[PDB]
This record gives sequence, structure tokens and C-alpha cells, in this order.
Amino acid sequence: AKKDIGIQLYSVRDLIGSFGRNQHDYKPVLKALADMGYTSIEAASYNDGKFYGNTPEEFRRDVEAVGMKVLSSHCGKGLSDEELASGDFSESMKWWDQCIAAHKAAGMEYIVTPYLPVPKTLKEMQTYCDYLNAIGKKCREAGIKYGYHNHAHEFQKIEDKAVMLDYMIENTDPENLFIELDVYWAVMGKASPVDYFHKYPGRFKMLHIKDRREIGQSGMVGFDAIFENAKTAGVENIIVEVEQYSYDVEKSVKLSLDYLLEAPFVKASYS
Amino acid sequence: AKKDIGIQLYSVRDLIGSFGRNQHDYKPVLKALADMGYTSIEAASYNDGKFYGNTPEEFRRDVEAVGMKVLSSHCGKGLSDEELASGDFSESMKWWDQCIAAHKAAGMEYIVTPYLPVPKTLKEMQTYCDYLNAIGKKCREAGIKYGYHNHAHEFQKIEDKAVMLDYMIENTDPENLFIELDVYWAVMGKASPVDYFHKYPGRFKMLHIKDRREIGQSGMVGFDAIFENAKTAGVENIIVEVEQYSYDVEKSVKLSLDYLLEAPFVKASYS
Ligand SMILES: [Co+2]
Ligand SMILES: [Co+2]
Repeated sequence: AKKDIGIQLYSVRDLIGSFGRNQHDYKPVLKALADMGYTSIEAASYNDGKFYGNTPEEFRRDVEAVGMKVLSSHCGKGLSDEELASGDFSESMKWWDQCIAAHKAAGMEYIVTPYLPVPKTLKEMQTYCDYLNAIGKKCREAGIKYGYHNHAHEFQKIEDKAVMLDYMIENTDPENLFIELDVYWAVMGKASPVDYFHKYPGRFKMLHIKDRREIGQSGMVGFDAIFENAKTAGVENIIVEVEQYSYDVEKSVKLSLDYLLEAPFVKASYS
Repeated sequence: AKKDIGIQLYSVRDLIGSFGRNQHDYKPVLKALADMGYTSIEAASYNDGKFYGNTPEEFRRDVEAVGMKVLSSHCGKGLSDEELASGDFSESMKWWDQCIAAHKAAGMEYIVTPYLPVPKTLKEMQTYCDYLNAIGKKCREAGIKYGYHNHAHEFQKIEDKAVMLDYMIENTDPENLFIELDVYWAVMGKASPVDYFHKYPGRFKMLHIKDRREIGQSGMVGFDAIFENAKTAGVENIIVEVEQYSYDVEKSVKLSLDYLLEAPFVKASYS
């Protein structure tokens, strides 16, 4: 494999189906992704110490057997209304110990929260920032880097004062939280990926390489510019994500990889 | 000059001033642009049969004197509320006669209207299409291609039924109206330039190559994909536009050109 490129498994969710007893039969897709040349995965199916209904140990064996790294995972635990109003998120913090230990057992380097809604107030946003720091701190102590993945909504303002993502970056410690920047959703939020990189150097330790459909197809994403600035950003790993397709899913995710493999501005490794 | 690339003079608006009661002292900037390697200009100052306050003939001599073609111009008479309510745009047509005659005298190959607002109703939008068709027919008769230039707003729906730009394209004869698509604002309007190219092949006879600031800096525009699909689009000429600047204006506009000169997917010519 010429370059280290990750695949988010959410991209292949249609290709994971029940076979006999198995309700999450991901092994055939994992082989297909490895054959294409993907070198790592990011999971999108965590629940109560398990990945795709499997032990972290078995999931990790499955990924490693096709020669890919268990790099990262999307999961999270939002605060209740009461936690958010009180400031007291000790209950939610209990969830994180099991999650962190399972992620570690699956050999994960990163844990990423995929989604938080826009808070109604800066106060609520700040409580979220405290939670994020507490999570990130527990992760770091266990040897895992915790991050946050955007869509488009985080470029909205809270209370017409602060942009959500900006507030989040500014009010979390760099060692507790990096941003897994989705460059497509950033653009969809009228944000410049490169300007974000320059405003917050080192905070973007992974990218979600996403486009409307196949990567580099739409005209909506300046991958050249993005990759040119990956060093300012602090990029360690890149993860392809494809949720809409011009072809069968495998072909779409394959063509998406090929764009990156053939692009001279994508280095063989960022880590 | 390796490649045929034009510049929208609005990009250098700050560098044209009243000096010695030349209300618009554009000659110094014209030379700077030529020296950069721009091969053609699109004007943005038309009034009462003059460009930048000068005769079409003198304006053309000045642009040609530095070795640049007078390719295109931004001008328009927007419909009055009365005209829109009447549905009758007949009073505006006298203005267009002079306009078109002036443009032809200036050497222009294209005239483009830079702005129409989102109308409240589809009935109003149809009046706009009627108007655009009429202008375009007159232009065609005089040997000039007539076009419409978009910002982001045209991607909005009218009456929650039709996207404005889509309606315009569908309800105007291709021979009367092409779209000078601004790829930046298309992206800002959440539109895929390439998907637009494939939906309406041949209608994009010119592109505005725009970014947030310098062309190819932001990460918000997939120029690779756009240029890859230029033939489907129907691109005949490309025109740089820069309205915001990381540097002094001439440097920003120069670096913009350099991006396209160095980019392999930008051909030497689209004629
Ligand atoms: Co994503
Ligand atoms: Co423009």
C-alpha cells in the first residue's frame, strides 16, 4: 500500500448485513477494503464494551487479519438535560471508563465523538467543554487521543456571539481534545478548512476526507489546498468517508481511495 | 503567456481611482495585469455607452495596447418593481440597444448580467426569464453572447418550489443565455459545480474562477474536478475574480493567476 489512508466503516454500512446468526457480518467488507488498499479503519458501531456486537478483542483480530490497523472509533454519550442544567456530569463520566478500556482493548489510537447539537447558550456550551476536557483527560491517561468530529452545524453561532466549533477549540485543552475535521461539512458550513488550520494550528490531528459523493468528484472541496496545509493543521491520519454514491458502494469507496493514491499532494504517511 | 486566462476588473476596483479628473484611472492597473500574464479582461463599469467613463473605442485601444483582449463585461438593467409587476420590460430594451452597440464597439465577445435578486414568486421569475431571453436575442442578433453571473443566492428556492438558477437555465433558450458560473459562490450555495455541469451540459460557456481570497488557497473549491469536467460544461473562457485579499491586491491577483498557470488540469485555451 503506497499511502496510509483510513476508511470510516459508516461508508460501508450498507455492505454490513446479517449472515446466518451473525447480525453484523463486517468481515467480507473488511477484506474488500484491505484489497482496495485502505490501511486502517474507523469504527462506527460501539455499544456497551462491544464493536459491531463483538468483543474488542475479536473485532481487533478481524481487522488485523486483513492487514489493517484499528485506528479510531466514533462514539459518545451526550449529557442529559439535568446534567447540562446542573453542571454535574458525574453520571455520564462513569460510561467513559468502560468505553475507554474497550477502545484500548481493540487497539484504538483515537476516540472521536461524532456529533453534538448546537447548545442554546454559551453556558451550556461551556458545560460541554468541561465534559469534553474530562473525557479527553481520562482518554489521555489511558493512552488514547480524544477528538470531536464536526458536521456543518458547528459553524453556527451560539447566542449570536461565538461560533460553536471555535468556542469548543478555544475552551478545551489541546492534549484533551483534537478536532477530526470533516472538510466537506466545513465547506457546507461556509468555513475555510485552510483558514481554520491557520487559526488553530496543531488542533486537527485527523481529517475526514469527505466530498458530496466520491472524493475529488464534486468540485466542492479543495483537497490540494487542504493537504498543502496539513502540517500547520497537525494532521496525523486521514480517514475517507463516503455516504452518498455514484456507483456501487465498493466502487465508490475504491475510486475515492484512488483519487488520494494518485494525488501528489497526499503524502504516504502523516503519523 | 502560457495560458488564456482573463481577469474581472472588479477584482482590482480598489486600484482604479479618480486621478487628474480621469474619474477612473484604469490604465496603470491594466498594464500590471498584462505584465502578470492575464490575456483578457472582463469589465465592470458600463454606463451610457461608455466604459470606465471612456468611449468604447478608447477603452478598447487601452486594453489592446497592453496586449489584452476585451473579452467580456458585467452590466445590467435590473427590472424595476413596476416592470416586474407589469410583467412588461419593454422600456428597459432601449437601454440595451445602446449597451449592446457600445459593447460590440469595444470588441466584446460576451455581455453578462452580474446580479438579479431572488424574486418572491415563480411568476416574477418567469418575467425575468422573458427579459433575459429578450436581451439575449438582441445580443445574438448583434453577434454578442449574453450570459448571467451567479452569487450564492440563486441556489435558494422560489416559493419553496424551484431553485432560481435551475429555473433560469430551464426557461431560457441556450442561444440567448449562458451561465458564467462562479464556482466559489456555487459551493457557498451548497451546489456541486460538476453536478451542475452534467445537469445542464454546454450552458457554462465561461467560469468565474473565484475562491474566498487567492485562487486555490482556501480548501473550499475543487478546481481539479471543475477543470476535469470543463468540456461537459461548455467552457470557452475562464476569468479570475478576487474580491478579498490575503495580501496587497496585485499580489493576490498575481498569485491567483500563478495557481492556474502551474495547475496541469487548466489547459492553455478553451476556445
Ligand atoms: Co465525516
Ligand atoms: Co464572480
